[PDB]
Amino acid sequence: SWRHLVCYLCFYGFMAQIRPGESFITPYLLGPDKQFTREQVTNEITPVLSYSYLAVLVPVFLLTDYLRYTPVLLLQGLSFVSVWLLLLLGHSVAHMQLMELFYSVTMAARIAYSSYIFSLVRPARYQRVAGYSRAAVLLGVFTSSVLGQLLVTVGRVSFSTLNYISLAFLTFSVVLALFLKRPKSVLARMLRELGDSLRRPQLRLWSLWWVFNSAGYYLVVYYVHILWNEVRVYNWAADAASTLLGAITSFAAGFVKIRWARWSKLLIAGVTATQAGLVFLLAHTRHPSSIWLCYAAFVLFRGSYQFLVPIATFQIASSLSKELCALVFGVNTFFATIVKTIITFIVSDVRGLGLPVRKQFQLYSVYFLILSIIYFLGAMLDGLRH
Ligand SMILES: CN(Cc1cnc2nc(N)nc(N)c2n1)c1ccc(C(=O)N[C@@H](CCC(=O)O)C(=O)O)cc1
Repeated sequence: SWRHLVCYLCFYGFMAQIRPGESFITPYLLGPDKQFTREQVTNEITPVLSYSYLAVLVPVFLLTDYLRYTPVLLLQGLSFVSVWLLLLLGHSVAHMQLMELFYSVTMAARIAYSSYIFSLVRPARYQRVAGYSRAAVLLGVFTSSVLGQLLVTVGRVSFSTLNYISLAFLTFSVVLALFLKRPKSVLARMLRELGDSLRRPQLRLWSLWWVFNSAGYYLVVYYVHILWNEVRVYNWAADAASTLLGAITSFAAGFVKIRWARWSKLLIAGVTATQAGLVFLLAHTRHPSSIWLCYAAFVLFRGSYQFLVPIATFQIASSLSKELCALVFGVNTFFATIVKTIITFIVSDVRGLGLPVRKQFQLYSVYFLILSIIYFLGAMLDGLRH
């Protein structure tokens, strides 16, 4: 385990996210292999995934820490394999509903890897291993996107062949996850430990940052895709560049050392203000010069969030007394997706404050603005008390 414990963990994190046929699921559904109407792929496939992400997250984060994270990784891998198998068969609508349910299972179990890395190493190099793991995962996502687009656009393969390749890669990822090691009123004690951990000043700040900034980033990304498709070839290039910059920034965050608990609220406020500025710049671009300045901006935005994705996790592991690193990650992810759903309902739904995409992004930038003057006014409040 001297050389094949963190290196192997990063390698598995890289290989588990290689699904070259991931981003091409919708065209495959709408393609000639499966005769699906535009209306169904969007009204019977996306809502089920959206709801099941909320539904299946709770059991996953409740049981991942007791299961010691190897069974949850195996479940995520087998669920990815079942997703692609169901994609290959795809007999009817219910098959694809089950596929989306399993995909939501995978997205819910994504937290098990981020807890496994911390439960696998001594509580001294949490930050370095967090940076390594996030760099590996984001590099895997970037490689998956680039491989899919290279095979489809500059290569010559069908969607079925791409899905076969993705299924083979997912089988290999399951094989890799098999060899991973397993670290060596229960609910009442669980919640008591969660509350006592939340009483700490370092877990609480980064948990709030997760719940809010992660929700903001997810909203911004999920609607940046739609905004770019609204106002084609370079879209995947921008996505891959953003993911690669995210991997680089996660590596840098793993390798950065600053005196935390003092320059931590200030760092969060600065990063959130930078992200707010980037989103404001992204929204305020209607001139023809909207293929260089905005794309890159979004890239930076993604990287910015990733620059705080391995630190926050690390700052949750360094401030946890029990083996509840998975519980806090799961609760934070669940609350972040709850906040994202609430924001979507309040800004995107017609019944609520229904606004178009432009004003939607004007709201998201302002949402980050309220999220960058709260942490700004949190680094001087505690400074005053000193
Ligand atoms: C939503 N989606 C891909 C996706 C695309 N089209 C689809 N189309 C259909 N019909 N169904 C789907 N389930 C579907 N899924 C996703 C979701 C999350 C990440 C993801 O992994 N996101 C993190 C990366 C970190 C990680 O790997 O967990 C991020 O920074 O955005 C990638 C693609």
